[PDB]
Amino acid sequence: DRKAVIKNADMSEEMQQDAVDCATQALEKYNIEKDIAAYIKKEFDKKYNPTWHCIVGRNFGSYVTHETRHFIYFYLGQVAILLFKSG
Amino acid sequence: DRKAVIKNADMSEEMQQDAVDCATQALEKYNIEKDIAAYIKKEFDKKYNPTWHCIVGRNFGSYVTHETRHFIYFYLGQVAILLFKSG
Amino acid sequence: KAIDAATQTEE
Amino acid sequence: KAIDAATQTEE
Repeated sequence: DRKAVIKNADMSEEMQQDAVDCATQALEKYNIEKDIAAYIKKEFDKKYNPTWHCIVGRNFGSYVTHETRHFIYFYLGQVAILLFKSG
Repeated sequence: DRKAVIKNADMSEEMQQDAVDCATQALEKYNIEKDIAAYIKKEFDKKYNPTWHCIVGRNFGSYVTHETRHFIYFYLGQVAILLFKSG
Repeated sequence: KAIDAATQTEE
Repeated sequence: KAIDAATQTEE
């Protein structure tokens, strides 16, 4: 299956694991990046309260402002995933 | 120069124009997507108050939750730019 | 007031 | 408390 590589995290270990799990479910179900992102965002809103934002892609850079302990940036296979709550 | 194509906006005309202008300045100065994004985010924080988030790239999808009237998604040349304030 | 939005690049 | 973060894909 897909290899998870966490690049930058400000987030508990448990929540990082839930992020990888949610992204793995999303990739199993969906092929389009915005749909993958939507699944992850919506699940995190339910599991860890709103308001989350998710970007999924192979080529992008970002500059965001996040709530402390609510940020992860990771690869699952070849796709990069940014998931965070705003500050 | 670069062609601006606004794909989806929830934002005043004036602010949409400032977004395109800021992105044009950013692309003139920087080549790396995260630096482009940082310039735009920081300028919008100053011009239109915090808190903005910016993604710049050629391949990504997103699912975010934004404040009403504070969202734009547009291309400048071949790069896509998402700029918004969180809800 | 807050609105969900989705975006997807052409490439 | 809020923190700025930047990310950049490898590709």
